[PDB]
Amino acid sequence: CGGERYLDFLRFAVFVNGESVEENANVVVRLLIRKPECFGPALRGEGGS
Amino acid sequence: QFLRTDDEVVLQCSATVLKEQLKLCLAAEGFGNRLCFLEPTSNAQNVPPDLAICCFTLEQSLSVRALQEMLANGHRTLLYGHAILLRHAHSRMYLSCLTTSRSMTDKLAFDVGLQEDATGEACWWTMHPASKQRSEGEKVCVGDDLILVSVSSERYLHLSTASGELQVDASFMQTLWNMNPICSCCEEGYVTGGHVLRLFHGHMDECLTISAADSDDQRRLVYYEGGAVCTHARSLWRLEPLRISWSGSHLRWGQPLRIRHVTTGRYLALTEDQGLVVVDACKAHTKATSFCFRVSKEKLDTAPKRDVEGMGPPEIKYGESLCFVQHVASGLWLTYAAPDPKALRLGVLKKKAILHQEGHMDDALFLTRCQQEESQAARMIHSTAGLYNQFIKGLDSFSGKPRGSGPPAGPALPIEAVILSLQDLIGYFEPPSEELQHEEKQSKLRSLRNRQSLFQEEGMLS
Amino acid sequence: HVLDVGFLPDMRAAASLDTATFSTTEMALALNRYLCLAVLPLITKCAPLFAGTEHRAIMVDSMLHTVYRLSRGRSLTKAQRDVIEDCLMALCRYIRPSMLQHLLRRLVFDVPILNEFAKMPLKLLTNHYERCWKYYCLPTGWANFGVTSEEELHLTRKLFWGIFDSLAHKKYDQELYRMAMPCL
Amino acid sequence: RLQESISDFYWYYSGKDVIEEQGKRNFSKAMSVAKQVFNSLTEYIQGPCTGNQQSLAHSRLWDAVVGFLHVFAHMMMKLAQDSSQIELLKELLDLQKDMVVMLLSLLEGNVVNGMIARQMVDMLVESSSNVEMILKFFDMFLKLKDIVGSEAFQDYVTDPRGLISKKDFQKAMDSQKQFTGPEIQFLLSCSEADENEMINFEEFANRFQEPARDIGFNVAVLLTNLSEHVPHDPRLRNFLEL
Amino acid sequence: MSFYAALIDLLGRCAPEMHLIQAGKGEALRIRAILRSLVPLDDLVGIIS
Repeated sequence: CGGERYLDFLRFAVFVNGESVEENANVVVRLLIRKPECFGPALRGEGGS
Repeated sequence: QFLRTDDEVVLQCSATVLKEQLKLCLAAEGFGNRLCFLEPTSNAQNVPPDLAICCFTLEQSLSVRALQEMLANGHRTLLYGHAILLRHAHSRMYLSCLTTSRSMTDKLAFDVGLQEDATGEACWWTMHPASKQRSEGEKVCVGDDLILVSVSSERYLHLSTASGELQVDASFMQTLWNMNPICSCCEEGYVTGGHVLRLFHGHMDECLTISAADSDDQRRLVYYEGGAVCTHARSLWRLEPLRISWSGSHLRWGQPLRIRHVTTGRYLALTEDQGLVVVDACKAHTKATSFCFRVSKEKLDTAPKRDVEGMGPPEIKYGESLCFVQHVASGLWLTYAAPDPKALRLGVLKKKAILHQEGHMDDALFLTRCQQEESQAARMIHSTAGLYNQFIKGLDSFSGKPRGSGPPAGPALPIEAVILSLQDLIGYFEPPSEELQHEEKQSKLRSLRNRQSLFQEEGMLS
Repeated sequence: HVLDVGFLPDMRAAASLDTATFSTTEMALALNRYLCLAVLPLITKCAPLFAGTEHRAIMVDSMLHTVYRLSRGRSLTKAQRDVIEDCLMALCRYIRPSMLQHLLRRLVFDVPILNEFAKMPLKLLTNHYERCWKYYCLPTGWANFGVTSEEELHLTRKLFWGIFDSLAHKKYDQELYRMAMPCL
Repeated sequence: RLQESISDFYWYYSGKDVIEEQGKRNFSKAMSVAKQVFNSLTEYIQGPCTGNQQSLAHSRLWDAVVGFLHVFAHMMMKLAQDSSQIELLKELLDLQKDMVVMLLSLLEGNVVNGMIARQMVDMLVESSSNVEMILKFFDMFLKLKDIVGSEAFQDYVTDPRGLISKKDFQKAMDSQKQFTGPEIQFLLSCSEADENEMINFEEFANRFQEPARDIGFNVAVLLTNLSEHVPHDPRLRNFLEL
Repeated sequence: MSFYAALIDLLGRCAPEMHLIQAGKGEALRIRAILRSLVPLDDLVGIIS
């Protein structure tokens, strides 16, 4: 519920402006993959997930 | 002080597994496996670790904008935040990140290896510092650990203590990566660790050797010989000091080390009373196998204990040194035993080199460095033979065992690595192009003709 | 993907007076069919494409629950743009208008379907290797279009102009001899 | 940090040959900033504060100035091929002027072997390629006033009006020596083409010869100070004869 | 499932490019490569199932 309360913000960063930008998206996904715990660790955990 | 460019560097890291810290170096053979593997090095006092495949070297340390520019078409010092190109000094394959899975991580697993990836998309690796005490733009030093990330996969060079044993990849997260100055800019006409050469007794044509292969004597029986094996693989033997870092320092007179035979990968020693036996690389605990140099076989007090960190003093010239050696344990000096009847004397000229109690006053081993691809050849001999013998032995495991619909054999079947190695050797020994100019064609067919011959001095056919 | 999905469009046809709450699915997959508009694979009619076409036709026909006319236009373009992927295959989809839509003399919704059916005769000029009963029935389509639209249905301009088309790569002397057709 | 950012700015546009106007406009203020900084660092030790000098010698200033020179050589070489950026070129020359002024006042007539000339020598030879580039720049393109009035330049002036073509400069300066065809084609790149009829070479030489004089005098002054206050370095001697 | 739905909707709206530059670029295809190395197919179709 917290992460769903988040990320509609980040969606709205890039949503209506169709096919949004890369200067934002690159840093977004880079910071995101650099912290894999921000994913569902049930999915993207440190091991079997 | 710091790693200048066009230098020779090795990786080093640490990982405790047994509630005991363990120094894990990294290496990769090249031929037969594009993948890399780890290298424990902590046990140097009781076993020598392999110290050629780990050694890589530098080409260029630049900005990523400069990287993006050179992708679209001098001597320096390493800096943080720089991309870096590495070269595997043995196989000449540049080190990159790859697109393969292993250990069931089910992710961007990206099993690290090396290839001919001179195209700069993935062989480059972005440098960072390891801690907040350092920062970007700082001139990087020696001995500090580092965090290193790919350009193409932008994932940390990862040491995976996975569900299995310990493993390496660039899959998940950081690992502290050190850069030991394994070697540096050596000097002309001098020796360092890792070198290989022919060890010439006499003045004109006579040198060290070993028994030719396809012999039931196991080739533990060191001899001398004249001017035939002076162009073959047997008379080449590697050295390495007992250190890890700055192993490519210049080794001086009376300097301790081990000596490896390049082809068999075996070491020399006196175990109990068996003479100069060629010991394997497990029973090699730096007393039987530790040897030094001697200007003459006279008694010196043996008080040369003066540790060095840099390049050090060069002294040893090739052809003028005329070295001698005493075993550090027993003190006894190398000499031919001069055991030979009339039949063996008139027959095959073959002495028996032995650490004599005093020796003769004509040992005087002047030297001829070999600075050639043939070192690479001999390492390929060792790797290929070590693969094919265990391969055929695994074949012989089930040879007299027609299975049933069940467990078919015992051990695994080494298949993929040998296939890769086979096509690699095919590309290695392949002829030159007919369209080329005559001169280079002649030089290259000469080179492979030599290499064809060099694959019979250690058999490589039978 | 259409093999795995296609029963879900079949569930989308469930709309008489009963569902009335799973409309988020209806507008959701109103927004996840424009990819099918973007693409024209699947010529050979291997899969049950009669089922998908009948789903599309009954879904545009189904106005008993949420449609929200913008998505009606979207689904209608989905039905219209499918003519540039078929190879004259879906005989169930070419006769279903004969059983549903061509029977309808421009009542409410069959006028867009007539405009959609107008595309196949544009192929049929020097093409459309005919089917027997389909080529028997489509002149009845022509006849009711040319009598009912004259004098039974209204005589409005936009009404008659909705399907004011020929739909005839017809023969010269005759085309068919079916069961005796004195009068319907 | 400033010059590091400037070098990252350089490598971006290095793929290009022409520069955008707002990029040049930002480059102007970025150079003016460093000009003020160089004037400041001069005014610390212009008037010799020796502890300042000894702290500076053990600083990271050397990396900064070599990176400055590395960007400068490539940038001025690229900049000089078009009229619309010679403003930026001369502003860079002004920055180089202040930088060499700092390098002079760092000495303030120093001792023979006070480690200052030595560290200068080290950064010089480490900066060899770009030193050669800028030296080549000046030793080539000063001569736009050398060849004025030369007989073997006026041999091929095929214009009574004197507004001569482009290729007069091509023919009458490779036929004539003390030039080089790269400089020829680069100069006519810099020249006003006007469909290859007029050059107005008086203004062409008037705009270009002025600031190079000042900066060449200052850098020659540096080199003479460095040669006199320390002999016995043949890498230096190479740079002298260059 | 709403959380992971918003995640994948973001990542779809955080596409590395569109048809403009995936033709004429590799860096955005690098981002696509990192993406596809993280998430595979054959489970999204499972999510349809």
